[PDB]
Amino acid sequence: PMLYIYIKTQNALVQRINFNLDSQELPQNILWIDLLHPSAAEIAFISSEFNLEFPTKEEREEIELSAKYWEDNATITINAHFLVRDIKLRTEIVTFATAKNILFTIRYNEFSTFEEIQARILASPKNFEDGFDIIDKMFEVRVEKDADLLEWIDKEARRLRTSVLEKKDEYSYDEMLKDISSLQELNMRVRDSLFDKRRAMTSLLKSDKIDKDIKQNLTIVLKDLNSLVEFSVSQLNILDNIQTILASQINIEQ
Repeated sequence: PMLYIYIKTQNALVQRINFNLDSQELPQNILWIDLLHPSAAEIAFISSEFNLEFPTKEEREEIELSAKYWEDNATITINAHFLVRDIKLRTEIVTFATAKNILFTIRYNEFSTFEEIQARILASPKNFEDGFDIIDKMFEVRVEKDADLLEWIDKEARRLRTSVLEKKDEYSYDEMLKDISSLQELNMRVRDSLFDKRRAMTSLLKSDKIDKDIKQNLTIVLKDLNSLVEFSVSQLNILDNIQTILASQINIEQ
């Protein structure tokens, strides 16, 4: 159970505070509060200090579990999608919320993509005025890491493409089909992760809690996201076709 508080320093920089709920005193100029493995103490903390509760049934509004974005007059909540090792990956969800101009992240595991987000925010030359500015940069970094994974798939697919089409430097046919199947799965997961971020960013653009400058950045990220979805679809077709070509080769050789 760890609680990290990111503040805007007197330097006009960002500083991270590993905060002890039990004994220590709240800092001022809070930008972002990160809860890792929250216990009831940490959940009580954000509710008591920031009026952040997460009921799935309530009187004031219909809470839809078939959505991943919720906004009321005071707060925004996003159940954000990440990929972690299960190369085999699985879905990992991090809860994002905004309250009193502060960004909240509630997470249940530590993972490499989130560590990159932390490092990026802490090192960025950008001047962060509040938590909404943080979430803006976080979407940018998340799309980059998806791009990196698509690029890694591309390297493997090019190797397989050459090997299969030119019948050059082939290994165990079953192994090559297993690898292709692994790459297909990865490609599918990233695209679906990209679609999640598209829906989240599009909803955020519709919020009057988000200033124009952030919406401008989200629009730029949305353009890049669309490029990556296009790239992922092309890549998927290539893998499916290589599978078929390999399957044909296997069959002819029997």
